Amino acid sequence: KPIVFSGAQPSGELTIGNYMGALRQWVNMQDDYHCIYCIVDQHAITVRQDAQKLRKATLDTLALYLACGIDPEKSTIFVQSHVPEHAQLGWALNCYTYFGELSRMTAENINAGLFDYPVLMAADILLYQTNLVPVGEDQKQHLELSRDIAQRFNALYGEIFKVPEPFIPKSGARVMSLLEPTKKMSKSDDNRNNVIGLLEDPKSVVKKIKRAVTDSDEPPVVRYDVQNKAGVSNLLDILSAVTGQSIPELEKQFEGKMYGHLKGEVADAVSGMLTELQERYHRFRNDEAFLQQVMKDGAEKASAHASRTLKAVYEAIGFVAKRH
Amino acid sequence: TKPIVFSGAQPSGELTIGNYMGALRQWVNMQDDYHCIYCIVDQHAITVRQDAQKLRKATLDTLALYLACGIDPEKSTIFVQSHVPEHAQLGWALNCYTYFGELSRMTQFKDKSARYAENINAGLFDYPVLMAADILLYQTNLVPVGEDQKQHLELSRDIAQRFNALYGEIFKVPEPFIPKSGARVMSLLEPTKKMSKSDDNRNNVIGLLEDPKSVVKKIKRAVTDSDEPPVVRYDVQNKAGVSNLLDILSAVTGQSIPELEKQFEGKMYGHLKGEVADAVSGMLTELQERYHRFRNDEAFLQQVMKDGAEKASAHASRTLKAVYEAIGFVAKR
Ligand SMILES: Nc1ncnc2c1ncn2[C@@H]1O[C@H](COP(=O)(O)OC(=O)[C@@H](N)Cc2c[nH]c3ccccc23)[C@@H](O)[C@H]1O
Repeated sequence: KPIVFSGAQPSGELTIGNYMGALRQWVNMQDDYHCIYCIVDQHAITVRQDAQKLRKATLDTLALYLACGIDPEKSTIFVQSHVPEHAQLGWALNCYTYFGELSRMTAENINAGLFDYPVLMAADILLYQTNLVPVGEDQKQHLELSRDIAQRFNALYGEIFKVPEPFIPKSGARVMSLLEPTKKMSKSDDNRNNVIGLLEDPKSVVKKIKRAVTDSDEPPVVRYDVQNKAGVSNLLDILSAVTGQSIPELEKQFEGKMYGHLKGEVADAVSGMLTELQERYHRFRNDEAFLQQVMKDGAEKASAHASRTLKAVYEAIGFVAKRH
Repeated sequence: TKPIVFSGAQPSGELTIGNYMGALRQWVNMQDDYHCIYCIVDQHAITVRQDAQKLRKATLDTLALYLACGIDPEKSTIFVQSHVPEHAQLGWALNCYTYFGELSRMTQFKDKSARYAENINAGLFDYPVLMAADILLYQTNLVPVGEDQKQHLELSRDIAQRFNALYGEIFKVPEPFIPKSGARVMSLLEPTKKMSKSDDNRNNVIGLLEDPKSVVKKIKRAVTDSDEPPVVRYDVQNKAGVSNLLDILSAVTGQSIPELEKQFEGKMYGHLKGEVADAVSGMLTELQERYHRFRNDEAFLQQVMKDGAEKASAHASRTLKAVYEAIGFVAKR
């Protein structure tokens, strides 16, 4: 059974694009793979931020992943800082990473964490003998560095690490920005009218969907055409992703209908989906004991695996073994 | 409670009389006066590529050498860096409060990079941050080092101050403890270059575990100057070799430079080198005698490492817990 590693930032406010895209895909593959979800608080601190908001955001992210359907009895979910082995391997791998490799990632006032985090990312993955890593385009370089580091270390010391591969197949749910339908909906957009977050209430959803750009076709026609009708196509894709109705089925359903009707149904569909998600979220988020047990159990599972890899790394390097 | 002393040395190369005079001598002398913690920094050692068997052996060599010098495991905490995860943990966190420019300007990074062009690695660059973590974990007040580590120590102070300014009284701001003599012992055939523990030319070096007979021969061949008549006088600019020999002699015997200058009046470099050789040969003979008793007693070295890591972990975990609470991490259950 292959091992899958995903880093979850405790700062991102997840959108319907994040959910209906990758997360929903992965919630349904927890028996197919040994999935690991690491809430990366040690990566978060490369950007200076309020301490109390970071603690809150870590717990927010945990509860939301649980709400979306990550099962802590099937998958391993934990907070990065709870497993010392990440920092330990991070340091070790620094010594097998060229300074040039970090500088060549795509000046004097930048903090060393922002410079060095790709090595920590490599450590995060390689600790768990990870086979597969779902990456977006923005972190393809980082995965390649982790593969380069793994092969370099293995060439010196034997087959200590698995060489991880990208998880290639995409979710098959297309969710674009509401005011810029050529651009994908992304959690890190400054214009939050482009996105629908998972904790938005029905009034917020109605508002943002009514502002979503369409086209000046006369008569208005609800037909799928990414080139000529980007906005209307996005609303159709969003609706299809929520309900499971095909694009041709929806095109037939909205025959002789204006964009107001489409928008009305999209908002209703999206909010119907978010209601069950939000119910589970607030239930988990307000249960301190549950979250504490999930984190404790997750860190214990992670540590047991991570320690085995780190011991092999340390033995290969030649460090004197700790005396327990 | 007593103020805290922390210092470390790398289990790589072979420790010299420079390492001893600049650091280890002070370490031994501070043990009653302060609460002392001494570390074999194996995680720093691997910033220069090590053979795995050499690294393991050198770690244990270094531990036995600390004990041979007079570091007493009943008085001081003695441990191996990699045995305490908190070093790497705090090492990562302090990267986020250290600037790229502070690290790129470091003399050691530049010198080591020029030397090891084929392995200019991120560990070598990030070296000072892990060092700051090493110090700051133990609420350290004093850090006994040689002159060459002054720049690194200064950064650790800046990091402590910067972090404290944001979060409260989390770290002590450490102070350097650099000796008046022997802070920067120089190479015997190149006295404008500091004595290296990994020199390609062994004739530059007085190794702590080297045959005393070999060391005496090296002292006799140490370069001096062309002064006519020869005069034993301290002048680093014009008499680097003679000055370095006086510095070594002063550090061994405890005698001042004015005292030695007076003592060598009417004498030349034969007397100087004879006295340097006698003093150093005697020190190393004694040192090496103790060393083998410790080095071949694996049960004792194993127990010192166990007890030391236990003591260190108690201090380090406390500091790391406060750091993690301050920056906003969810506390581990
Ligand atoms: N020619 C010389 N003359 C006088 N002193 C010298 C000479 N060469 C070296 N030293 C001093 O020896 C100590 C150990 O040096 P290392 O290279 O092992 O090791 C080093 O240079 C440290 N980075 C190890 C370290 C890691 N973390 C720490 C925290 C606190 C103090 C020290 C450390 C040092 O005090 C060094 O200044």
